Amino acid sequence: ANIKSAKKRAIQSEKARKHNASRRSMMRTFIKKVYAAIEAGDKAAAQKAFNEMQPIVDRQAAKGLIHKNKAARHKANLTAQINKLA
Amino acid sequence: MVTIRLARHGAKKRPFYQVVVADSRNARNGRFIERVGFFNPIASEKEEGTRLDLDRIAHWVGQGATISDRVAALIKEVNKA
Amino acid sequence: KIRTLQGRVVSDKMEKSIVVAIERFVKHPIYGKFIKRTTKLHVHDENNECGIGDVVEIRECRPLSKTKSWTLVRVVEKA
Amino acid sequence: ARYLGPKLKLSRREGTDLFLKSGVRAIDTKCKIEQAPGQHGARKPRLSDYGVQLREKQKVRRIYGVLERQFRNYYKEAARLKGNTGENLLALLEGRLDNVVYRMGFGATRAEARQLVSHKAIMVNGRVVNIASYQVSPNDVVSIREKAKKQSRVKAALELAEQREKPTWLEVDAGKMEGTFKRKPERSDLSADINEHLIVELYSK
RNA sequence: AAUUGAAGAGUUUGAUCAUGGCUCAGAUUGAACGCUGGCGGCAGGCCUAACACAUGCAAGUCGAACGGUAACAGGAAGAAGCUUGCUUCUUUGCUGACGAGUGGCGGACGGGUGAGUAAUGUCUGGGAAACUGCCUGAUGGAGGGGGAUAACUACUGGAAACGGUAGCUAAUACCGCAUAACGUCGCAAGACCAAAGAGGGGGCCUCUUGCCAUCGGAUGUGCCCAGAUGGGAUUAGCUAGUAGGUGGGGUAACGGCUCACCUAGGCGACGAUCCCUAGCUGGUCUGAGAGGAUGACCAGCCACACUGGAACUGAGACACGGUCCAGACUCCUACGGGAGGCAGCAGUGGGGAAUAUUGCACAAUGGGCGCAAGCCUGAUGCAGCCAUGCCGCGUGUAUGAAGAAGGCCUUCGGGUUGUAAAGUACUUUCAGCGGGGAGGAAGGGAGUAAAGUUAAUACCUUUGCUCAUUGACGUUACCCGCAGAAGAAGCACCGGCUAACUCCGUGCCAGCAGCCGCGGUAAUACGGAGGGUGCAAGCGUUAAUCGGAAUUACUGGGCGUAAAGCGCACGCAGGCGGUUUGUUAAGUCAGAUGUGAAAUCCCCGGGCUCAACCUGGGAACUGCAUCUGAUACUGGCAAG
Ligand SMILES: [Mg+2]
Ligand SMILES: [Mg+2]
Ligand SMILES: [Mg+2]
Ligand SMILES: [Mg+2]
Ligand SMILES: [Mg+2]
Ligand SMILES: [Mg+2]
Ligand SMILES: [Mg+2]
Ligand SMILES: [Mg+2]
Ligand SMILES: [Mg+2]
Ligand SMILES: [Mg+2]
Ligand SMILES: [Mg+2]
Ligand SMILES: [Mg+2]
Ligand SMILES: [Mg+2]
Ligand SMILES: [Mg+2]
Ligand SMILES: [Mg+2]
Ligand SMILES: [Mg+2]
Ligand SMILES: [Mg+2]
Ligand SMILES: [Mg+2]
Ligand SMILES: [Mg+2]
Ligand SMILES: [Mg+2]
Ligand SMILES: [Mg+2]
Ligand SMILES: [Mg+2]
Ligand SMILES: [Mg+2]
Ligand SMILES: [Mg+2]
Ligand SMILES: [Mg+2]
Ligand SMILES: [Mg+2]
Ligand SMILES: [Mg+2]
Ligand SMILES: [Mg+2]
Repeated sequence: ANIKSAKKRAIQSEKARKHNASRRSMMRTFIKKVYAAIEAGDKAAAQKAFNEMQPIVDRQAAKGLIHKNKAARHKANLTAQINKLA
Repeated sequence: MVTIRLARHGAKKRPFYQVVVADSRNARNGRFIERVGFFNPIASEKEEGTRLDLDRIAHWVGQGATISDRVAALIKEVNKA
Repeated sequence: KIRTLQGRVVSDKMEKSIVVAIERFVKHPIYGKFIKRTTKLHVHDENNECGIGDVVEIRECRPLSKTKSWTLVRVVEKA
Repeated sequence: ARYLGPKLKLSRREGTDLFLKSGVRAIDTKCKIEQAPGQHGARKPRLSDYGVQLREKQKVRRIYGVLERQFRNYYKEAARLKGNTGENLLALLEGRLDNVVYRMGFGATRAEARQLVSHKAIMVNGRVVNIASYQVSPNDVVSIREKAKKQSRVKAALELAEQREKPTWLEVDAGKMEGTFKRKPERSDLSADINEHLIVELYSK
């Protein structure tokens, strides 16, 4: 970088990339837990995983990591899959 | 945001300003939404050197548009400062 | 009203889809002769109602597939 | 940007008095007005139709002292203006400030009127105008500036204009050295010897 | 008022009429070149190498988010020569401030270029499944905690660039918890989701501002469809995520966007695929128009940023002066490894027929940040250079016969250059020199008084009122004086087309030439001169476009013999369709509504002394869509 603000921006966006990647990995892990429970056939475990995931996707949407439409999509998809199970 | 400012037209040493409503990110003489008047800083006597569509200006203002300092002074002067 | 188009079904071999030839009568920009021109549209046919040769009324909708943005309204006159 | 050469050559080529001298003497006593200039002047080789049109255009240009680009612009304006194009062209030429200064009798010739205009001796409506091609409009007042009222040129020119047909579309006061442009001249007010349709045809080719 | 609009000529022949090509007269340009060159105004100026780039500058800002204190400029606590005034002190984040750092916002704009792109583009008109920083309306919230981390300190690695380790510390940085609907998921019951402070003043209060949520506005952006938008058929077949469906995933959002499975489709002579070329538009040039040509400047859209690729951050980028990788090239190196991207503005080299200054200023307009002051701004305003264009003006004006001298021609009389010189009498624009002197400076800063706010005459906010001030251009425009015709004319042409004619020089030579042609001793055609013609601070030449060319003919042409009827026929697609009534209302026609950016063109006005230029209203944008009517004609349908 040649410009001072551009060097500072590079540092800041690297910091943010690490922070965001940690949060995004965590949220994807919880979503994957819900999907794994759905695949196993366990509704009760599926609902438990969903109740773990729901506040996480809501909060990550509130923080701007994902759009609230994406959080709504995950919630709707998993709820429809869980309900159609028994 | 939407601003009401002066686009600089006319000729060299002889400016003529069009009062435009524009997205402020556009170039001074570029893309604008609506022209709402003009200001001639060198208009002669008996010549109308300022005309402003105050109704359109108030419509855009009550809709979020900001006003540049020169245009605000012109609006005050159309009302006899 | 609702904006619609009317045309001839030229293929119904797709599941829930048809191809409609829309015809327009336009003046030639140079010679002034009125000539016939065709527009072909992939149209959504839920229930697979349409056959090759029917005349259908269609309307524009959101994209439904890569080439489909029109849906069946009704068969004005059957084949 | 001005023709500075001998004057009567132009008249002799056009075969008529262009009034390029003050008119104290007859143009016969100053040149062989009936003979075109140069070694082969006495000859009179047939003129083509193009030659006739060209000579008419040149004669009007030389009467008013207008070069070709300005004259062409005059033709374009006359064609644009509503009405008869040739009459419009003559009216535009008559509207020139140097020509009006000559027609009021402030200048002995159009070139002297042009110098009076250029050298800031002329006022239109109380304001100095030193542009020779300035278009005078009806009800305008053209005056000699106070600093220039003592010039012998101007007194002599007014004397000379006393001995010409007075234009009716103007109103001059030789005492105050003021004149008024009442109206644009009509074609009847101008010479019947000018055949402006030839100029219009020339430029329409 | 805004469509006042249309010219031919030369050349085939012994001659003619026709046909037909070639050529010329016009207008134009981002021009170049040759000859020449005074001033000003306004505009324009790398068309080639999207070649390579030395150097400077083109993006910062905020202390009213934060720890702080490098520096200063001081207010304090403590300090040496020797001018009784005084430095010099030394310390102190106390204060104004402020280097470096955290944080916020900006850096996605502005500016450049036209490589790619023949359709993810552009233009016109429709549309639905979306997001949107700053601005703005409404309603509420704005509690209570926590763990860090730069900076800094100590050590340490490397030549450098750049790092490593450990220990301190802050917030409007970060993270839980609480709270939680008119938000999200859900049929419902329910379940779940946020936040930040900071400044001014005051006998904790109040004001300002910021923070969070939701629903609106506005603006911007993403997406979809129809029509339009180059050439080539000596490119005719192209396509397997291909076309469609179902389900999962994915996106802000619809969608083969993606994947699995199923169906076997989809495109194409109304030109798919392939090949060549190309940014598109408003417009520009030309034209009577219809057209043709074109897309420089200005404005809208798009694409690109050394080449190829990628994502990250972010409201927004797959990011000109950000990141990562790879490549070519240039450079530094201690040989281990590092650094860089002018198609920002200047500028250099180079390529070229050819295209400018390494300027001044943020005064104005606008943009970023800031509560402001202000800081930044190669945007922009200006200035420099260039006759590149357009416009304006000057280079004198009278008078002057001696029709002088010379030149040139001569029939030797004279003719002409000629009122042209000279002489005489005047005028001084512009240039030069002196003085005077607008307007682009709106604001902003201080006080002041009212409100209008409060516990408050305070802070703050609106108004007025006073003060002092703000111009890069700039020796501004402009005006007034001074001296004197002085400081200011060239270029092409003169056989016909085509305005303009003769002498000497030459002898099919030298040479000219757009076409026809000219030159071989008596050349208006070559060369010089005298004379003349046309343009004129330019004039010619070349290039290039349209015109003339009705010579691709839609307007607006032909085919017996000039070029041109398939050898003849049948016939699908296609084009066309006798007559009457009804119906329809697609074509068509009428009205209206929306849209058709601004600029440009045109008409009317207005401002620069005029003009060019600038500019106010109109007209126009001949289009498209929708709605409502008409029904003669054409089309559909029904009956004849
Ligand atoms: Mg689609
Ligand atoms: Mg000129
Ligand atoms: Mg925060
Ligand atoms: Mg909570
Ligand atoms: Mg290209
Ligand atoms: Mg024509
Ligand atoms: Mg084109
Ligand atoms: Mg992101
Ligand atoms: Mg950038
Ligand atoms: Mg750069
Ligand atoms: Mg440059
Ligand atoms: Mg060179
Ligand atoms: Mg700077
Ligand atoms: Mg001033
Ligand atoms: Mg002739
Ligand atoms: Mg001879
Ligand atoms: Mg033609
Ligand atoms: Mg023919
Ligand atoms: Mg024959
Ligand atoms: Mg034949
Ligand atoms: Mg036959
Ligand atoms: Mg037959
Ligand atoms: Mg019929
Ligand atoms: Mg109709
Ligand atoms: Mg327009
Ligand atoms: Mg005027
Ligand atoms: Mg106008
Ligand atoms: Mg009928």
